[PDB]
Amino acid sequence: SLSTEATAKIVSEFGRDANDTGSTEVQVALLTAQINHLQGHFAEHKKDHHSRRGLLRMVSQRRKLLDYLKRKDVARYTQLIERLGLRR
Amino acid sequence: IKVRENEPFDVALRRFKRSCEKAGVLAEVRRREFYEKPTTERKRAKASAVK
Amino acid sequence: AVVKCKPTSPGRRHVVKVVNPELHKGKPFAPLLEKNSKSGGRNNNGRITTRHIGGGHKQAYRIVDFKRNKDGIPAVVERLEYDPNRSANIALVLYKDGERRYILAPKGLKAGDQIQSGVDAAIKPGNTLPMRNIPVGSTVHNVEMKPGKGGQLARSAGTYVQIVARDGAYVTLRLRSGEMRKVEADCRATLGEVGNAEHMLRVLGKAGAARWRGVRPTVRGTAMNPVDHPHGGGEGRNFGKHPVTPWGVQTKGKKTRSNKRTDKFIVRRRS
Amino acid sequence: EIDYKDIATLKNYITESGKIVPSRITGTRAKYQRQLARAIKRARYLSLLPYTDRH
Amino acid sequence: RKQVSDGVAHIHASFNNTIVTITDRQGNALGWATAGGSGFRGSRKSTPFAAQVAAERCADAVKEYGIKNLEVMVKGPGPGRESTIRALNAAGFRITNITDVTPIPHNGCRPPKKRRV
Amino acid sequence: MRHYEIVFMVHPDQSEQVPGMIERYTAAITGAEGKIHRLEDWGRRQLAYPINKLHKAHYVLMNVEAPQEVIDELETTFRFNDAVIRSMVMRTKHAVTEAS
RNA sequence: GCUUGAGUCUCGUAGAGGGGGGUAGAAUUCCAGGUGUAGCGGUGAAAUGCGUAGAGAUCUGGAGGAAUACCGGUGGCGAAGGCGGCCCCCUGGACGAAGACUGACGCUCAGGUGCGAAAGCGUGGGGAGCAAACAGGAUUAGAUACCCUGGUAGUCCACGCCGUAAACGAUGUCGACUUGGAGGUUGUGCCCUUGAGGCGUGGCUUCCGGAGCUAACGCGUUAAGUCGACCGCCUGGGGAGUA
RNA sequence: GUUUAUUAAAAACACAGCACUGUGCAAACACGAAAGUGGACGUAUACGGUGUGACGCCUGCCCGGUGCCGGAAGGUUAAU
Repeated sequence: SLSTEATAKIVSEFGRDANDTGSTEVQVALLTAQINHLQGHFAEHKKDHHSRRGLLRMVSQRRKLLDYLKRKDVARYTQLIERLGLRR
Repeated sequence: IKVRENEPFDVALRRFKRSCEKAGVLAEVRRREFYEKPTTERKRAKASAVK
Repeated sequence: AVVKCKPTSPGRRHVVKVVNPELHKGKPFAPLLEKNSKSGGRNNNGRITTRHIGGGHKQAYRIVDFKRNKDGIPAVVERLEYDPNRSANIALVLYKDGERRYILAPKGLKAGDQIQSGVDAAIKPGNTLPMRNIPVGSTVHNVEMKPGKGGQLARSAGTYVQIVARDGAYVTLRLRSGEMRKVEADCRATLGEVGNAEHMLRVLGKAGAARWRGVRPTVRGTAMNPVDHPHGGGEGRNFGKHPVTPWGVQTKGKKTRSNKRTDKFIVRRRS
Repeated sequence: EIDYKDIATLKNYITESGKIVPSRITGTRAKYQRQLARAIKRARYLSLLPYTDRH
Repeated sequence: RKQVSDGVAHIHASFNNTIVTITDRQGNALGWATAGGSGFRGSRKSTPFAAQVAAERCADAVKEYGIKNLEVMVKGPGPGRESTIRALNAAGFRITNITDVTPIPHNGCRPPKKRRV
Repeated sequence: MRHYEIVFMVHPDQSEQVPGMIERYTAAITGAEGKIHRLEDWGRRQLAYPINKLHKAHYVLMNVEAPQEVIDELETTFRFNDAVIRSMVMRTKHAVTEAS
């Protein structure tokens, strides 16, 4: 998947601290990082239909977590999707 | 594949080819590409190898 | 990029264009242009010698460097241009000493691309070099037939020649015809294949398009009277004859090569 | 097994005509039969071992 | 004539016919004999007997060379081949090597369909 | 910067140009601040099968840690160079230093 | 709120998972050349076919395409279709060990969307082998077949379409519980490791069987047993999966 | 679109498109006692000839006759 240094950087940016690596913002940001990186991979190749299935699992799982965090705390939702530049 | 021998020799006695090539390997490559009959021939060969 | 035109107005229904966004939209390089007057198919006696020629658009000739003599001096491709006299496109190139020349554009060649003629040139597409230095089994265009003369084989678009042998002072070449020909191995040739292959995919669409490339109509022989063509006459459609040229020589089969001087150099005729 | 440059070891695990021997014969747990075969093939590319005995 | 004194007996046993070609170590043929060219056309040209008389007849017709040593190279399967080399050391040859050189593809070309007989 | 094991045969008739090449190749590794762990010159070794016929050839084992770009241009250097026949560059299998 | 469901992070493991690029060795065909000579090929037998214009056999050199022997295994990976030389690059998932974190974020899913063997279709390449169609030879009462000799589309590549199969464990998905035995494969922990051991603990998988179920056959902790959630489908044969 | 200027404007000619065939460049081919010129300052994705005539679905069998292409063994065969 993603680099150890990259995952550590995103956990450090979005968590309450390091070791808070399962929070909803953190998981969303890690999924987001990998989705964008693989936008770069699937612009090329384009017939890697197996890897894409892994990608659509990432998209769907991000969506589930955004729905959770939307119906738990909406302020965290707006700050989160504001910071990640998603939602369009 | 080769054999040789020094002057104590009488008979061919080359059963190196009942080991590898003759019996099976060339008679196998005389006939059709399937993918299908080998999966079942190997299925019933490994299903016959039982006590 | 080939493009089917949308069928507004018949005439456009069947046209396929070959558009090229990398060609230079603008005037060509002037001191490599000259006047090219149109003939009409007519010799110094005034007579029509080749039929079906005449009209079409005014064209200016572009001195294309077929010889490729500037050896060892590199040249960057300045741009690509439309040449009306050919099927292929021409690249305008700029040598390091400030001399521009037009060359036939090979297949991969874009603007800002190093080409280099001469013996010690690198083998990469665009470099003209003698065929005793090119490897066997390489696609090669703009081939010379006599050393020093200029390229005459594989010049038309999408066309290459494969070098198949180097037996001695000669290289056996598979011409685009299918013919195997021996050429002297000191003859220069340019690497790669010449580059507008999609030229053959255009379809012209109407009659006036042929007219504007200078191709007058072709009256077929059987539509004439017997005084005109050997096919001629007959009370509705009537052929009944073995098919011939308008001068009586058999079309549909009959071989018309007689050289005997260049038969030494032909290893195998085409098929 | 893990290594392909040791062609003494690899040459034990190959027949007289260049063919890989089955693990049904030589023991060799399947993980090491897979490493083995893949190492034999890397060695045959380098011409350390032969593909056959009729080159 | 030319007095080669060592050769190779390429025997090409197939299912329908065995064809024995005695050559030199350079690979230039010195004389051949087929099972089908020794009488017994048809169901009888693929037998060990036909192969051995083919090999007897190929041992003749290389007397002009004085061959004493030869390698044996065997192709194909067949009712021949085994009997064939026997006939060679029944003809005074010192049989040195017996290699089997049957062409085996490393999964190459697709073999033909056949035979719903 | 990951690990690689490079071997390559050299034409026997250019064996005297072997250590020079080695230096240049090693120099290219040090162009990218990558380090070279082992390096072996295995001598003119007999080939198990002929290639352009050409029997006995000269082998060089390398085992370099480097970024992948200089390894890639090292591969193209092995492509164009007529001296070298059969290169093989492989996996990480993190840095080794021993003999065989 | 909480952690026993679900998920994240750390470290490894195995793998024909996918996509792109390169390369290697055997073999088939073709081309050029050397030797050599009367057959070769084929079949139940033959003939068509190839062959004294020199075939077949054999050796040398070259070209090209496709597939990747041995390993290879009721072995592995994948949701399914499927994926088999070797190497690099990009990439998906699974599983295991200890610990940390989120805290029910879960399950199923009509419409919808995606992927989907083979044959087929479109455009452009390629084309060695094999081979629908086709042609010839036989067989036969006939032979639009089986067999033989040739052989085009196709099979191969790029991009798009199609959208199906005995697409099958003829067994929807997810979860829980319920006697056993022998294996395979991949992790991990402990003990003199006193070796190719002994004791456990997971993941996937094969064969046989107990209760139970089943019309029977069989299934049998990977259920067709005992339950729960949601979906899909069935309602006599034909007509007809047709108009 | 073109055509019988001055009884025929048409289904005829042309056409884009298709196919066959020739042509390796001093190209085939044409005008020319020849030189030369057109083909073309082009080069087989090009050029000439012939037929058919957008597009769609297609284009079946016959090589005995006439032609063309290929073969060289034998028969016949000019000048010398």
